Amino acid sequence: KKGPFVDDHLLKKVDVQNEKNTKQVIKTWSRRSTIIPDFIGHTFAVHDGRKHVPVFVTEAMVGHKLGEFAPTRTFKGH
Amino acid sequence: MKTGIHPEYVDTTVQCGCGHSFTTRSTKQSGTIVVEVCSQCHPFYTGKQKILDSGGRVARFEKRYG
Amino acid sequence: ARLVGVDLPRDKRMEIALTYIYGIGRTRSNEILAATGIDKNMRTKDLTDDQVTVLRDYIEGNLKVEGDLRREVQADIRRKIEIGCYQGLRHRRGLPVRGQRTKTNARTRKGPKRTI
Amino acid sequence: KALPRLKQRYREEIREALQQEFNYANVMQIPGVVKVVVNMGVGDAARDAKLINGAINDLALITGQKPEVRRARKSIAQFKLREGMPIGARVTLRGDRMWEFLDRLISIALPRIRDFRGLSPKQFDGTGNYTFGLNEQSMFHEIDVDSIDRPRGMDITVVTTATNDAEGRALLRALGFPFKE
RNA sequence: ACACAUGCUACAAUGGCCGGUACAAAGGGCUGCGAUGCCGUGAGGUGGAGCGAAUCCUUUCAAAGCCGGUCUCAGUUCGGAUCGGGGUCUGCAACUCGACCCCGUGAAGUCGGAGUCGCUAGUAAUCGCAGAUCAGCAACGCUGCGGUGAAUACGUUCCCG
Repeated sequence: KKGPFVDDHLLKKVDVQNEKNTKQVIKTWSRRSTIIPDFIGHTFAVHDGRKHVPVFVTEAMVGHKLGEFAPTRTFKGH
Repeated sequence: MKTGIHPEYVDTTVQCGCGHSFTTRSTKQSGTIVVEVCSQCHPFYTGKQKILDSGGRVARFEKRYG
Repeated sequence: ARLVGVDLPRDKRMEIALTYIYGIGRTRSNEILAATGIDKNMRTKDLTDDQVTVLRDYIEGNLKVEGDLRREVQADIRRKIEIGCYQGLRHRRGLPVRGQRTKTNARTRKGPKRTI
Repeated sequence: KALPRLKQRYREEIREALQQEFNYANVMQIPGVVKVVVNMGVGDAARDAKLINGAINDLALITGQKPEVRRARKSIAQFKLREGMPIGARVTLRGDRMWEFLDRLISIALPRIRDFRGLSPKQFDGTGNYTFGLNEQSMFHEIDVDSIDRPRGMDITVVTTATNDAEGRALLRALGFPFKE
């Protein structure tokens, strides 16, 4: 419950993105954190290994780690 | 009103826990109602509490407090 | 007796009679009955309406119950099923959410059995 | 008691304020409750013979009237019906029975239902009548809570002389009946 | 969407829950085991006594046991799956995928069809304990240690080798 993670590469990139007020689709490797509410509004191209899925970040995303707004497995059954 | 088929219909005295007392006609044989509810509706308060219930970004900033 | 909204039985002790509400289990009964002052060994036939008053005001004041808990949760489950989480996907498809075994067991989420 | 309590306050206060709100310009033009009818459920007809006497008894001692047993207009086949089976009784209230039923339920029945947030303002017909649903029962302290095995629900209708619908909202708002925007 | 297989927890009173109390064996420990004390409800936090250990630590070690109170046969003070909120610790990192604790939630399940398995005395049955692997753990596993401790075997006709 102490210092949470932060994704320092994504942290450096995110700050640059919001200082310039520029919004850009991001091809992001990171499945591990949506750390601050500074990430709100930025589109994240989440990488499940194989392709990048665009994810809009809103106010409810805070507290859910970044990777599984995009799922890694596919199942139908028939 | 027909005579014998209707149930007996008596005055009553309704009392709540705060003592706010009500006098009515009623069907109770006891002649009284010892109730726990008075004209103190909690919807006004319950609704406010429910409205107050949402909002979690603040809670997160709570855990993290800087 | 009558309370916050749960009809109490005929003959139960108080630390079990409080448990039949959605927000109260055994430990909350052991802490509520310690804070208010009602004996836990009291039956429901022997319960006082003033004890219903003090107990009722305590456990609607400092704790949440039936409507708060339920349309209360059920706002949090639909919260994570609206935003598109993976646990949202598990609640969508009717699968176990904690990432546990799905190959053989987890029959309590799939439910009754159809066999192909 | 010359006037029932709800009527004690209705005969002066709600009428004077409702004239304040609406300038009918004619006395007498000025809505009031006509009847309070209490339809009764069941639908267990054909399936179970005994219960309807459970409902006759149920309507009675919630209010002190012998509910008149109302039966089927026609035998419609899917939901087992038969022409002449009893399907729920109703009781029509007017006068001292109407007002003493109303004040009592108002200061007794409405608060008790668990998680009772309010009642919808929308539930009017075209002409000022309000109907709402009591799903279970045992909102009333008239019914002893161990006498009562299965929950029998009911509709309660207030029928007014309201030529509009906000007429009836205004009456039933000033009259002590709950609502929730 | 499934089907099999080995296990564990159960379906309650020879039981559950609260209080008091008695008895083990073996093991493990260096960037390890970590005490009294203090902060927590509790995982644990702060701290480092003391030990390369018949010495210190794992508390003087247990749990089932015994004494007492309560529960009165009920889908329950049985049962804990599931789900929500709130945490702690390990790790660069607990989303997909960790364990543990707190509050709530409280499902199936009323001894289980055909069939089938283990066991001949400290055995079966039941009760905890330690270890290896290991930062953490999917350990209910595996390997061991001890506690309490039965019934039955007339006998080779029948099944199996």
